[PDB]
Amino acid sequence: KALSAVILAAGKGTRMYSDLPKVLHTIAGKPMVKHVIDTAHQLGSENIHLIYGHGGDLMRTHLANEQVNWVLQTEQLGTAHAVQQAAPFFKDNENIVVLYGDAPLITKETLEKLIEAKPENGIALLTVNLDNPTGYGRIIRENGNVVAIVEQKDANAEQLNIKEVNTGVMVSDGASFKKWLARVGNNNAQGEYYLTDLIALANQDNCQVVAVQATDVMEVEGANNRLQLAALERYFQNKQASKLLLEGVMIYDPARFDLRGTLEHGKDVEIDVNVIIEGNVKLGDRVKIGTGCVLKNVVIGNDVEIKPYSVLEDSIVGEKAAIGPFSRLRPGAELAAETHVGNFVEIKKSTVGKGSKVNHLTYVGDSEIGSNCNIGAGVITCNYDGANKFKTIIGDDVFVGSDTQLVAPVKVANGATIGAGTTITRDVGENELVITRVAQRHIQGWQRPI
Amino acid sequence: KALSAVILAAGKGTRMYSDLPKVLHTIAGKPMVKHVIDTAHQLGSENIHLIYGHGGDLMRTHLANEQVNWVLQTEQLGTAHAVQQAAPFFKDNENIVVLYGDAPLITKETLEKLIEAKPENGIALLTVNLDNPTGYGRIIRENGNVVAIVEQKDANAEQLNIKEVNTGVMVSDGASFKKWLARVGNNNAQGEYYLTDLIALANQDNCQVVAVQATDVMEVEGANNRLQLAALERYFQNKQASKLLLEGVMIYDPARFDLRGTLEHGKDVEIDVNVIIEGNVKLGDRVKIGTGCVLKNVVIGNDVEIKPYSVLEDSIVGEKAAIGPFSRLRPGAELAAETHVGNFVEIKKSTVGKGSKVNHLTYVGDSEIGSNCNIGAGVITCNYDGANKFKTIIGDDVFVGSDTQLVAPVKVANGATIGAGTTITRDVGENELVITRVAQRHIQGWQRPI
Amino acid sequence: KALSAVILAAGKGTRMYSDLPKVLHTIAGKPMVKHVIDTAHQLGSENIHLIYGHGGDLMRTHLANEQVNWVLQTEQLGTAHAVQQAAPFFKDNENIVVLYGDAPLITKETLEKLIEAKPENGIALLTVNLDNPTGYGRIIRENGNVVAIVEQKDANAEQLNIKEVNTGVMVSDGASFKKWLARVGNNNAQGEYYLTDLIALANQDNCQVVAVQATDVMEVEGANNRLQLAALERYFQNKQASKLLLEGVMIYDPARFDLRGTLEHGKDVEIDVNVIIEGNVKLGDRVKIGTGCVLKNVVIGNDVEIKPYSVLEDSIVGEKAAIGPFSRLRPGAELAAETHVGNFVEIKKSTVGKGSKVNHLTYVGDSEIGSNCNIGAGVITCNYDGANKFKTIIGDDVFVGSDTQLVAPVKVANGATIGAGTTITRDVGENELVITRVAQRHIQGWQRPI
Ligand SMILES: O=c1ccn([C@@H]2O[C@H](COP(=O)(O)OP(=O)(O)O)[C@@H](O)[C@H]2O)c(=O)[nH]1
Ligand SMILES: O=c1ccn([C@@H]2O[C@H](COP(=O)(O)OP(=O)(O)O)[C@@H](O)[C@H]2O)c(=O)[nH]1
Ligand SMILES: O=c1ccn([C@@H]2O[C@H](COP(=O)(O)OP(=O)(O)O)[C@@H](O)[C@H]2O)c(=O)[nH]1
Repeated sequence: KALSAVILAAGKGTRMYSDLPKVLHTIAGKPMVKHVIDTAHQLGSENIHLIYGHGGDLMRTHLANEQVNWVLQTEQLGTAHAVQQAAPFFKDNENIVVLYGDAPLITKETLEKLIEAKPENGIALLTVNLDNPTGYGRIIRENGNVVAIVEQKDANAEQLNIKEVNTGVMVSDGASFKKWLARVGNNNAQGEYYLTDLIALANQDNCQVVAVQATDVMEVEGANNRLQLAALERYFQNKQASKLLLEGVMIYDPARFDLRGTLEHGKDVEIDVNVIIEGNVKLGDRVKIGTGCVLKNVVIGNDVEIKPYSVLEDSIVGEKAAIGPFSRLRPGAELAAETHVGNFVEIKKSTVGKGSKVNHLTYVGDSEIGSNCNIGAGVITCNYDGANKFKTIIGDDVFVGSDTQLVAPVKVANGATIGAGTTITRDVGENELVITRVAQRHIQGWQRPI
Repeated sequence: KALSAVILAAGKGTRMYSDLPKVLHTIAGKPMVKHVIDTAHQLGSENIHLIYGHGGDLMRTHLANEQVNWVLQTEQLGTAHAVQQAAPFFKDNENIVVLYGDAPLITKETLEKLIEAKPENGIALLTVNLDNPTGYGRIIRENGNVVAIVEQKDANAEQLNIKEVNTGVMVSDGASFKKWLARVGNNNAQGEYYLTDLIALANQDNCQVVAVQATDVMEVEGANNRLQLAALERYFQNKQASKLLLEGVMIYDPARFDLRGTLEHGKDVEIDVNVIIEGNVKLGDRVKIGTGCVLKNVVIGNDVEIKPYSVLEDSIVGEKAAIGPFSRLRPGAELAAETHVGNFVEIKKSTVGKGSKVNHLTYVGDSEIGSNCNIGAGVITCNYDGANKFKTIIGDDVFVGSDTQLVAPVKVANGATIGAGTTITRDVGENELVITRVAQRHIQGWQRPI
Repeated sequence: KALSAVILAAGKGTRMYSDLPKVLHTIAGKPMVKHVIDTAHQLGSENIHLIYGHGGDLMRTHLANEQVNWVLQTEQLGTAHAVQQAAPFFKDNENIVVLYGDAPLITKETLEKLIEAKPENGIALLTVNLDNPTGYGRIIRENGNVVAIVEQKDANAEQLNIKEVNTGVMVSDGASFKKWLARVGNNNAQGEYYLTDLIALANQDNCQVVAVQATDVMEVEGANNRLQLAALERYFQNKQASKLLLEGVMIYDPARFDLRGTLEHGKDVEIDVNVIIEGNVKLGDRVKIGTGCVLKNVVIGNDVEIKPYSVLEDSIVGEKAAIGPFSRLRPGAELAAETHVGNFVEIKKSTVGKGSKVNHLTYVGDSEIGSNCNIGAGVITCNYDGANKFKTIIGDDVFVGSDTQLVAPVKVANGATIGAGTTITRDVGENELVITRVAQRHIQGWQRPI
């Protein structure tokens, strides 16, 4: 049958000591709640009801494009109250899964098992075994079913030794949820309406609740502060690196690797220590990435080596190119096949054609550079002091001597040669040689201050 | 009552294989013994008696400014002999705490508990529970008190199973110390005067010794070699990162973060992987620090982003500034609000005014730069071949074209404009435009070597 | 007696998802099989028989210089079949040790113990204790000897609780190997000839097999995929760092240190976090290496500091030199004593004499620079657009002003002085001063676009 999710995300997250609400803090570059939304979506959820409250405006700006129903909870009166806000929208004969915006590691696989174990008119409850279950509600199994969740303070001596514990995530049909939610009270020490009580209420109705154990404890772990969040971060990154290693990516140290988005890869890819991969990154076969590199939203072709401490963003690099070390590719950098970019070089919004080299101490911006060019050390494309930023066009087989200033807008045609120390403001024609006539003063017998 | 400390710090530290004495090796940028001195001071110690010996001159030069009594021990005849060197200076009615210069992680909190548990005319002894207590003296409790410390070789079968062990740190009043120290002998396999024997001597006098367990084993851990020291280092750094995360600093990976000094922070600060913080550093609200950055003795204002692989020392950065990546701020760099410093830029002992930008391949040194200036790529402030290093003064709203050499001493007044490839040796007046007249030779039909 | 080894290295390594065969994947920069070959050699092996098959051509190109007998196995019919390929070459009265090319961490020390425990006409079998020995063959000891290796599916209830397990590495004399190998069959579920069966066959012959336990479990660990290989990598690096720390090298974080070759060191060497050491590296006394540095095939003299994010390859640095941060030394960089190389500087195949400084934004290539020179910011050695790359020679006590282009081939004699913004194409004589005569246009009353 159909499925919809409810995600609880209204918390202030006081112990984060932040102006952001609790669930907006990121894991692997994405808000915690966004992980849960994505998981709900790939689970097959028709509707996703987002219970929000604190930091309302920030939730809306940061998650403006998410396909969710925005259910604003004016008061935090408990998890049952929270879910009941969305209940008017539950279809009677759809399954409903309840998830927490601050527990982002929960997997689609675990949740499929939960949904599959839900008996008709009943509940599937996700549990977890802890080594020290102190403070948490114990699962009481009478036969194969859950008959009670006994809280720490109520449990007897032998019930305290039970390791199986309630996570609060559960699945039931929409009609059941509407019926049971209306029956939960707040007669307890905290004065709150607990979703937990649905288990007692189901048992009162002679309905079954089946437990499904989570495989990984970390899956159901929430974050109430930044220390806990950093532990979730490390577990997530290590799991991402492990999956890539098992797919054939050589990661020299998985504890020193960060993926903050998606990585598509060929075979025999090598990624050295302390690399960060952000946004959508695609690497072809036998790409090698040296230590300290940062790649954000790039496509890298087969057989390219990126040497240490290169930073690349929104760029494309063709096959057999060599980049780094200490290279910077800014947005719109498009490097063709067999190009060379070297140390202390910055390339911004420019195309560089096949075989061309830019190997030292150079800024190229808003330029088209053709094939088999040689851009010398210390070359700079610049503009006049004016308004907008104009383009430099360099054809094929051009030599640009070191320390040349190319003053946009300007064109240098095929086969041109420019001498070192030149200032180019006028168009250079095909096979034109431009050299600077320097005037120098030579003084003989000049003794330096020892 | 009053308190003074004794710190044992005379050891050669042979297994460090160093020209330094044992306690001078650093943890988090500070000598091990300096940690212990600081802890003693914040505990409220009136006097700190530093027992030193090996590497005497180095101890004095490296710790010249420490408020301690320098007690030179000519021979290392045991811990009791060491403490007795300082005993002539103990006030009869002050408490005395004994600490070890090579066990730097001991906390003020643990030591306050120790002092508080000391019975009158007695001793409080700090103990620790080990899982494998082999080699260490076992604590024998008769009722609530310690009646013996039984060494490995003397213990019977059941005493070997005792996990509680002697750390050697203790507190007693000064008169007791003077009396008992004079009674310790050296009749043992090692021929040494052990401070350990004070426990037996106290029990002989019908005086109480109360045990206080250390909460963390690592607290009382010493370092006899650099492997052990590296473990202390990692435990200290992880504990520092944990405290910051709990205060609301987002540290992406606490295992890849190093603090070597003090950090003051606002809210919503983000610190990426592999950052090093040294000396005294202050970060305002929502400062973001990219991967690989090194910050030593800097003040960073609200809302600044420091992009990857930036190194900053002895510098100030105003609010909403953007630094990096690959930027270098050397001592005396003062950047106003809303400034921009970019890749492969070095700024040394210079002020840069509000809104000004220095975005590529530039050295600025000994300069004052005003507000809303545009310093082009490849700009260099330099000096004549002479003696001292003179100043470059640039006013407000100045444009300095790329690859311009500013030759100090020189002034460029408000609103001036300098063209690319210029050499500035003479003062530039207000609203003055300076452009270089290049002479170029153009040769048509120059065929390049294919 | 004499010894020879057999190394099994024919596997395809399917779960690596690589075009390389299994044993060519690297640990610490060296193929797994190369580790095992080296260990065999230092064990004293006269012959090393390398059983190879898959990726045959790649094995030959990558290991062309290894002193091994190349034994090509056309079909993988089991470990006994593999070893029997080399058996015609076993000397009757030499010991033979069998090792696996995909288990590279096995030590010479463990293997010496194995060889020493081998009884005459018998076998020494290397075993290991696992906490979960499921799937592995259990060692059955009758008295002091091994009488059977019982596989998972054959073991009874109490045999399943045995933790001691078969590793497959063993030692026997050559005649025994020839005799027993010819008797192993393939009547089992997998239809393979197992080397394991030698233990049964020895017991049939009334020959002794003695077990030798491995001290470290990781020693005998193989890698079937890149996740397992990364774990071997981390264990190896941590063990290398631990050995160096125990020798007196201060490594701030051994979990953030990589050695990929050999390191020779003096005393009081300090290596900060995230350093990579490759090839053969030699560091003198009190060398300090800042964070992020990469050193490949370099010799560093006493008392040099290398500041953060410096990359050095195939270079020599004399004593008291200061390098970095952000410095690049390319192959053939030879820096004398007391030199200074600064940020965003690249030095390639050049000698730089004592006291000379190159501190910013500079490329020096194919040059000889004398002693006490001052190479200014923005200096570049370049060539004409021609064929090969010519040399720049700079004598002693030369001042080269900032942004000077040195156009090879060219010589600058002792004591010369070159002004900023100069283009040098002609030889400069001793004590010659060369300054550029600029022509500038000054326009007063030029108002900038606000
Ligand atoms: O009325 C509520 C109660 C809770 N929550 C959120 O649901 C999650 C778990 O609720 P619980 O009371 O079981 O744990 P706590 O919030 O006390 O840590 C937290 O992120 C809460 O902020 C909510 O959105 N509305
Ligand atoms: O006469 C002494 C004996 C010891 N110590 C120092 O006190 C610490 C602990 O002394 P112990 O004999 O219990 O351990 P060991 O020095 O044998 O490791 C070490 O740093 C010693 O160098 C000292 O300064 N003077
Ligand atoms: O006929 C063979 C059988 C195995 N091996 C290699 O020897 C090692 C261990 O052999 P085993 O069958 O015990 O483990 P598996 O290869 O099944 O992981 C592996 O690297 C194999 O590729 C080999 O070279 N020839």
